[PDB]
Amino acid sequence: PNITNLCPFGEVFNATRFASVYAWNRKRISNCVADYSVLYNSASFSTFKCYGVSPTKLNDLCFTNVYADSFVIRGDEVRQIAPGQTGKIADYNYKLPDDFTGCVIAWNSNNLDSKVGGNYNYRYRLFRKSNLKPFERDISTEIYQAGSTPCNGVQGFNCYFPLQSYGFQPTNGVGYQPYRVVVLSFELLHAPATVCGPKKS
Amino acid sequence: STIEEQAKTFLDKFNHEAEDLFYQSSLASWNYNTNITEENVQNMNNAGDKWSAFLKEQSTLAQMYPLQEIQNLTVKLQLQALQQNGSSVLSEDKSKRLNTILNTMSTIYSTGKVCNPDNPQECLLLEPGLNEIMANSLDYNERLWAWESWRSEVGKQLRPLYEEYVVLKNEMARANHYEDYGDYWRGDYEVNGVDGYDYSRGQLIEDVEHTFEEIKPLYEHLHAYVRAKLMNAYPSYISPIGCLPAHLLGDMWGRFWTNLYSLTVPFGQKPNIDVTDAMVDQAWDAQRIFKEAEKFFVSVGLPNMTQGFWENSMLTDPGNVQKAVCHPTAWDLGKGDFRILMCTKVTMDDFLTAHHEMGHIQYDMAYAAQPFLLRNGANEGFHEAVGEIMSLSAATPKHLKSIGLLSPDFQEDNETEINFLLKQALTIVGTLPFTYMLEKWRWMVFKGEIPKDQWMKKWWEMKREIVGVVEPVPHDETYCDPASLFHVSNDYSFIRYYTRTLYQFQFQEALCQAAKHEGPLHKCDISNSTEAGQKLFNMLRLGKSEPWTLALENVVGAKNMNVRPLLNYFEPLFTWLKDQNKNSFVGWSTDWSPYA
Ligand SMILES: *[C@@H]1O[C@H](CO)[C@@H](O)[C@H](O)[C@H]1NC(C)=O
Ligand SMILES: *[C@@H]1O[C@H](CO)[C@@H](O)[C@H](O)[C@H]1NC(C)=O
Ligand SMILES: *[C@@H]1O[C@H](CO)[C@@H](O)[C@H](O)[C@H]1NC(C)=O
Ligand SMILES: *[C@@H]1O[C@H](CO)[C@@H](O)[C@H](O)[C@H]1NC(C)=O
Ligand SMILES: *[C@@H]1O[C@H](CO)[C@@H](O)[C@H](O)[C@H]1NC(C)=O
Ligand SMILES: *[C@@H]1O[C@H](CO)[C@@H](O)[C@H](O)[C@H]1NC(C)=O
Ligand SMILES: *[C@@H]1O[C@H](CO)[C@@H](O)[C@H](O)[C@H]1NC(C)=O
Repeated sequence: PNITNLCPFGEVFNATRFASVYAWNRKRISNCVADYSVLYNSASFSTFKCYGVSPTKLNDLCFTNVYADSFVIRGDEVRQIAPGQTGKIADYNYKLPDDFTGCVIAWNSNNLDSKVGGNYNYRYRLFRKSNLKPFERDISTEIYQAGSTPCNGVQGFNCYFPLQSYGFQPTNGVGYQPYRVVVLSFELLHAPATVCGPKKS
Repeated sequence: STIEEQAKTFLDKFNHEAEDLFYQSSLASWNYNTNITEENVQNMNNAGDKWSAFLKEQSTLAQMYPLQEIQNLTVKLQLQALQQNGSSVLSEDKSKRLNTILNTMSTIYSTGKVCNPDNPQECLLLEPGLNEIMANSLDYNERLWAWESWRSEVGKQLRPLYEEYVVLKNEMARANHYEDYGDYWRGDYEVNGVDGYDYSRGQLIEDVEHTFEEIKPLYEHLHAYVRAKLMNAYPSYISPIGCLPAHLLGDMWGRFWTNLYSLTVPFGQKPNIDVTDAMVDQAWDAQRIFKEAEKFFVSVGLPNMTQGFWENSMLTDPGNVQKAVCHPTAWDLGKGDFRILMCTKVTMDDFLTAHHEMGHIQYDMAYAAQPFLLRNGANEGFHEAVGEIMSLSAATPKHLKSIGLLSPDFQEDNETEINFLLKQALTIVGTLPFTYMLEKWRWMVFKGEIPKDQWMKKWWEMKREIVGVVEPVPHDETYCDPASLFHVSNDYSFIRYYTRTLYQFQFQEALCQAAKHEGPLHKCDISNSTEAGQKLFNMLRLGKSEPWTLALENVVGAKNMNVRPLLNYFEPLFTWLKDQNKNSFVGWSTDWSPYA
């Protein structure tokens, strides 16, 4: 069959702006044909680690929906976007389930997301009372209470603001340079699967 | 909840907002150093003021968490580092007076120009006007004039200033729960709370005396040989039974004896190992010097330099139009940015300096995983020692033959090893009594052992007793002879060089034993040895997280600084010097026998 209506992967990977890791964007991809070989054969990605499925058979399998979660993290924090990991990003910003089927794609973005004065537009949640559940988004800006005293709204002693900005300079090391991460989540539900791979001729 | 969790959250908040501010300060300092312009000076000053004010506010916030309720060693170490008052405990009037005194001493030392009376039309500054005269002249009265005139002007200006400085620093230290300023300096080596690895501030003086008592025979034989050669050079001034005249040691203060290698050479007719012409013939650029250094560090197993290092470092002099500081410096700017600022020439000295500074860079890179306030050396000695070991390994004839800079048929006989060891002794052994005597004198001044009216009578008495160097003419109390040196006049600790020198050869023995070198210690090269690099990197990765005693256990297997590796390094030279001193008299007399 002649195929059209490819899945819109251009508006996620080639987006002019990415979201912050605390407020990571989720785009639901449905009712199209997903060509995954375009992503896999690209040389622009530093991490293309797939958990629970292999990239070769992605272009054949069919899924109900594809969830594209997009954010920016540091170079040293790409390791924490994996099942079972521990860190600031995993516990307080973006948590992946252990039974996760999907792919974590990350690439260096020092060219776009770093400016000479410092790019402070990307923020991360540094403190939360409890760890996040898998696929939870916390965009609350309530003052963290680290001590018995009632914070009472004011940032004083033992009371800190949970969202801390990130500093991005072009001269930083590879472990501090901004990395754009897109996590694709593949699920199969009782509804008929509509995100199928292309059928080769 | 608990105090410890509160301190951990506060430390996370600190490390996060302090790494970026430190990076801004460091980047402004780099932009000043590579580009000396007034706006860059203003930007550097503004960033430094922001950094200092942020540290003051974080220290003020940090003091509110009591130390005794924290059991985690790393958290306690960071809180101890942050909670230090420094000069903040002192009153604002006295703090401003102390800062003014420090600045004016810096200006007097840096901008001090002295020349001969009756010829005042032009005068010579310390660098390089007086350095060249002290290092290269062979005239007795010229060196005497330069030495006495510089100590007359600088000491007579700095003596009241130093008298105020000792009182203010003692006041700050006693306000900070220390006995004196000497205890404050010795507190860098203080380890408390670790079972068995504890080190006391009072143990440092005892360990330094205990090591120096074993240094003394080698130094006495070296002093006798140098005395005989200087007696040959200057026929009547130097006595066979007395101390060396102060102005004849090849440097302004007596810090190094390395400028006497030409006068005191054992075998002048035999060649040196200078490789400068070989690099010039093969057109070695500064980039090739750093690439060869990188090859050396990957040979031993350490990580290679980052992309940011090659892109952002300045390894060549920029030009006449753009002004830069010429001093070689390794910069850990923060956030994974490591750079070397060196005006590299095609010389052996620059090549060894490149190895030394890349060693500093490797040490900085190793503890990047550690928290921000623990990103330092375990003590002040280790940071310099890890560069000096690379300098030691690179200068060996085996490394030079391996990298192609030396001919493979170059003959390494005993005479070349003797003269090389003598040069290393003049640089390394000769600085040890001067360093120990200077620090002991400053500790006794801070402790109050020496009253203000007896500072110089004791000082020369110490110099005759320890260094074996006599004053050319007597000096009264209007002189301030110690403060003519850069470190003492600008409030710097001086025991780091003594500790660095001992740690250098302890590390060298440990790595050479790890690398299975089977010969003399000075002939040892640590290239191609993965296990030696692993043993080094185990200590390198710790940074300031662990006590320096534990780090030394990690490398050499000892819990304390030791003097036997240094003596083992210079054992061929020690036997040769003992043989050569049969006619002459080893040791000196403290009396005024040569000249006074
Ligand atoms: C995104 O940008 C790269 C850069 O050239 C381009 O080759 C690619 O086709 C774009 N789209 C996707 C979906 O990767
Ligand atoms: C050095 O400073 C001058 C004057 O601000 C500027 O024009 C020049 O581009 C700078 N060069 C570098 C390498 O920073
Ligand atoms: C001390 O705190 C660090 C956090 O920096 C933690 O990783 C470590 O396990 C703690 N050590 C102990 C003995 O609790
Ligand atoms: C620092 O100074 C303050 C004010 O005098 C004092 O309360 C605090 O105990 C001092 N801390 C240390 C470590 O000396
Ligand atoms: C440093 O070493 C790694 C692995 O050995 C290598 O991939 C990298 O290219 C090296 N760096 C440079 C600048 O060549
Ligand atoms: C060097 O070795 C030769 C060969 O035995 C010996 O004659 C000479 O005295 C030695 N020189 C020194 C300085 O040890
Ligand atoms: C170290 O290893 C390199 C690469 O194998 C080799 O060329 C070099 O000669 C070795 N060094 C020595 C001293 O043998």
